[PDB]
Amino acid sequence: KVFERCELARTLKRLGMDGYRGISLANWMCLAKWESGYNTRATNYNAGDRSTDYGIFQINARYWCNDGKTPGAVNACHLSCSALLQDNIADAVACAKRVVRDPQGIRAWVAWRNRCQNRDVRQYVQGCGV
Repeated sequence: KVFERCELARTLKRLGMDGYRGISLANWMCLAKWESGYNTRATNYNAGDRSTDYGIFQINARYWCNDGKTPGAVNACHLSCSALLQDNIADAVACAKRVVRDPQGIRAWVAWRNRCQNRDVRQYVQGCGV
């Protein structure tokens, strides 16, 4: 499922993402935008280390979910990576919350640093009623 911007903004707010571990809703929106373009079925194989990124937040199978094929991987979110490809983003969100509970926080995703950090990210939530 490819979410429309404001539809996603409202969904994330309802799932309690706004301000989670100090991360504003607009940062989560900027992250989803650059990681997958708000697409829940997006998957990306990283040939260099044999890991795959899954879903809307492109969560890495090496640490967060289990797909069985990633070498020396853990499943910190205790989910099958398949769960991160559903239209219903409840599991992807619960797992993203787990990722930011780590010391790096939102910085865990390099795309956030490159395209969201220290930028005016208001645009992602403007007009969405959140």
